[PDB]
Amino acid sequence: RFLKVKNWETDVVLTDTLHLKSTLETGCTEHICMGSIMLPVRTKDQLFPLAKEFLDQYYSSIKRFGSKAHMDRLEEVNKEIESTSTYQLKDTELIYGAKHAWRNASRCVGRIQWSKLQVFDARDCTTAHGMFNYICNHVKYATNKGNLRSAITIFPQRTDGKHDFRVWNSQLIRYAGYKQPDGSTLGDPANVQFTEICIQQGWKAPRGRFDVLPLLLQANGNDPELFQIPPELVLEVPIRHPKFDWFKDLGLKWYGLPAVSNMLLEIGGLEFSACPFSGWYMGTEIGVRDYCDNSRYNILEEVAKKMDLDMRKTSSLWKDQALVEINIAVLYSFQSDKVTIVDHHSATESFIKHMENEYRCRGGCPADWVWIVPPMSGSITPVFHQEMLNYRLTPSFEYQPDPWNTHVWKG
Amino acid sequence: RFLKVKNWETDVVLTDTLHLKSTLETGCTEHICMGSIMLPTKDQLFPLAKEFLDQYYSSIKRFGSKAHMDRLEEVNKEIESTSTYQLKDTELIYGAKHAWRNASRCVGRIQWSKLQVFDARDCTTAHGMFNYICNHVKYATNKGNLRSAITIFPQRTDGKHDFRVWNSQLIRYAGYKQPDGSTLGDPANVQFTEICIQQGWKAPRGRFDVLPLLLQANGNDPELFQIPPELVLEVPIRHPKFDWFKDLGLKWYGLPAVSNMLLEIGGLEFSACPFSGWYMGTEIGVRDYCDNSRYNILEEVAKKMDLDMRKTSSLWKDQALVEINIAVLYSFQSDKVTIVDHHSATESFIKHMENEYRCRGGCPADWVWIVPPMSGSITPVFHQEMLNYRLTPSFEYQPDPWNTHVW
Ligand code: HEM
Ligand code: HEM
Ligand SMILES: CN(C)Cc1cccc(NCc2ccc3ccc(N)nc3c2)c1
Ligand SMILES: CN(C)Cc1cccc(NCc2ccc3ccc(N)nc3c2)c1
Ligand SMILES: C[C@H](O)[C@H](O)[C@H]1CNc2nc(N)[nH]c(=O)c2N1
Ligand SMILES: C[C@H](O)[C@H](O)[C@H]1CNc2nc(N)[nH]c(=O)c2N1
Ligand SMILES: [Zn+2]
Repeated sequence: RFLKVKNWETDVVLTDTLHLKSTLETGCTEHICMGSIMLPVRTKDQLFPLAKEFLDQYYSSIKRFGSKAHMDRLEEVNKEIESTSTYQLKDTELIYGAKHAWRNASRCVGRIQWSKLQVFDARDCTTAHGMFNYICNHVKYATNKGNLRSAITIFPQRTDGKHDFRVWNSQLIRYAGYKQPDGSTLGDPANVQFTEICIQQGWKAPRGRFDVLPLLLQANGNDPELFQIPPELVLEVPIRHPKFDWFKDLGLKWYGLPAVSNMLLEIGGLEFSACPFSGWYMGTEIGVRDYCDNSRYNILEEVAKKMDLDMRKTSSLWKDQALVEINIAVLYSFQSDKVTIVDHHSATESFIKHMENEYRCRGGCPADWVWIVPPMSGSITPVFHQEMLNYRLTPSFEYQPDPWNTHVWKG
Repeated sequence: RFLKVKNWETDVVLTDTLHLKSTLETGCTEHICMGSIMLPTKDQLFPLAKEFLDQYYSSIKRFGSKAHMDRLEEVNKEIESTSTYQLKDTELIYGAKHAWRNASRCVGRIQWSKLQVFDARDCTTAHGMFNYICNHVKYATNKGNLRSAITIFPQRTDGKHDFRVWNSQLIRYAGYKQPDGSTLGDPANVQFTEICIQQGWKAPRGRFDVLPLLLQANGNDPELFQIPPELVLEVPIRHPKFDWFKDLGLKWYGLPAVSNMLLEIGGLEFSACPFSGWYMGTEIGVRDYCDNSRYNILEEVAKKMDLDMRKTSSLWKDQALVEINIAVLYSFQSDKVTIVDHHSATESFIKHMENEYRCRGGCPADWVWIVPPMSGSITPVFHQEMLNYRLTPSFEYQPDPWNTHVW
């Protein structure tokens, strides 16, 4: 079978055969589309076909499908599964798996870079302190004095589901949020629940607007432990605007390294519940979402005031106007400090090229339009006009519930 | 089977049961989502009629009534006999309003019940169609105080006697390909601006030439008619800050009047049912003015603002895009022509959603279309989960007549 996508701006038509390799479910049906829904202990039974599917893909990619090496590896895995109930990935397979999970992330606009991921194998790790050490090295390596490098650190896979490694932070580096008795919020409103947990766990909060949160690290199903990332490892950028001199006086800054740490990496049926990864920011992530979401720092107002815009009628588009200047400031500050960042025009343009390349070399590129289109200026980017097919391929990054909701406390 | 949708800005969760009524297909499957794809006999007829009359008679609290049963009987009789049937005026109006109510891509549906329905089912000729269309335009325009309306021409019979409005909208600007290589006027209508000429139109080969109407009655050859200029409300576009803005020479029409869709009620097909409401500002300023395959003036505007157009990261396109949209809204508001900004419309839509979930058990919605083409995430709809499904009565897309016309 074939499915075709059309770019309504260029009339370029592409043919998807890759979606046929998709097994997992979308959430949609013939009668309903769940395309804008944010989110729509495994037995030996269902594990070998998953391992086999993976090993087939792996051996095809290295042009050794049906080889004796391919076949021996299948046999090896089979025996280990029926003997030990799970199996270990070779280093090669781990690296391949991690890159492909990223290549397969249909909501990621940054995928042109997928083949350049530095994989850090942390499967020999056994304690939270050990986790802290690995994560520190990840941060130093990824940061690279502002010349950011994509990386992922992979902690031991799940076994019985009772010995999970988890990073409790949603991102390695994030600012604290504090609910005040008067109802207002100090710092990042997105991080209030997590900040509270940390504080309870014994964290001494400075209680400022930009306190970098401690790491809360869980090894082998044990109670999580608190660690402070050395501040010299946390690259930060003071936000200023190139024409507006008052902008620096808003007192804003942001961290340089986006490092998502709460996702689950699935490879050949194995589950890596702790797999923090990092790339670099698209400016809108900070400038639109982090600063201007009503449920975040929400500084549109104060910015708009200082711009002396007509804030009386929404049809003045003061909100839109302040949004742009804020995003200008984010990009300006980062470039000025030589910290890797990409604007949404550059990123989307790159993604279209990646996407076309993927259709040709791979037979498709799964892509989630709802997430791929930038949160501002949508139609003036080329992805807006691009039809996309969304489907699930493995290896993959999956959501998992927050650990504080599932964890059995030891004390 | 009972679905919930969460708003992530407010944590408001709504429960959808309305989707269980859904009858048509979405394009998606369990293995693939097609959410961003733009377009993915006697026997057939009676259940379709029945389903409609059921929901109609329920809507007036007369489900399970003599009238209901009798109407069902009567329609059933008429089908067995005539191989089709005719809607009562009441059912026609209800059907039209509900097609709009069910338009999952329409952000403006809070106004769905206030639609003025014009029954043009007695029409027999293009001249007649022209008359009905002029009346629609004048009524809807209302000297700038726009009123929503739909005009419904005779239903399909056997696909041979089709009533069609060949324009995509009643009022659109011409587009001609130059030898220069570029395009004068509107690039989207170049093919149509051609067909008008090819069927006899005299283009003023200007830029903002209001296109003539191309009207097709009873399956016959389509005819050209010029809408009286005094019926075409236009708005000159100026900026409330940049006085150089006027010299760009931009204007736009006040009346968005979509004329190429198919209206389906109770199994019956209305191939000609032009309808109109009023613009959201971004339709003109973001899409019409700044789309690359359209008027594409971003560059020119940025120049006049002397923005650093050297690197993308200066966000010059973004800055210009805003100013343009500020001007659009400004011009329309100044000239007292109805228009809505994307903030007001999306906020209205969230409230309409809440109303629909309350009084109806849900509201089919296409996030890809509902989220405005600029400043998406600072509008409430961006953070709103939506469920997309097809309900009937509905507006459907249909093939362009020229690819089909048995001349
Ligand atoms: C290197 C530069 C990168 C850029 C510019 C980038 C950009 C983005 C953006 C803007 C999003 C949307 C998230 C949001 O707006 O909330 C996203 C999602 C995502 N990215 Fe990338 N990314 C990069 C690297 C990576 C890497 C290295 C990985 C993994 C190894 C990755 C995996 C993912 C995944 C799994 C999602 C989906 C997350 C979700 O479903 O919530 N990305 N990316
Ligand atoms: C009264 C004020 C109205 C507003 C502000 C409004 C707004 C919109 C917008 C912005 C779109 C997206 C289209 C695009 O971006 O190109 C849309 C789609 C749509 N609207 Fe509304 N609209 C209004 C009235 C109406 C009326 C009166 C009808 C029918 C009686 C209608 C039926 C539809 C349909 C069927 C679509 C989807 C068409 C498609 O799938 O391409 N709208 N509307
Ligand atoms: C919710 N968790 C998946 C963690 C989390 C917290 C806050 C924001 C996001 N965004 C998803 C996401 C995932 C990977 C990314 C990689 C690079 C980048 N610049 N942004 C990225 C964004 C993700
Ligand atoms: C090509 N067909 C889908 C019809 C067509 C032609 C031109 C534009 C559009 N946009 C869809 C559409 C439909 C109804 C609308 C009603 C009011 C409004 N402001 N925009 C509206 C926009 C639709
Ligand atoms: C490819 C994509 O489906 C296409 O550009 C859609 C996206 N969203 C849209 N949204 C609206 N309101 N109008 C449109 O024409 C489109 N076009
Ligand atoms: C309801 C909706 O699915 C939700 O707000 C999504 C929309 N698209 C998004 N797109 C990106 N890149 N990031 C997001 O957080 C979201 N949120
Ligand atoms: Zn879908």
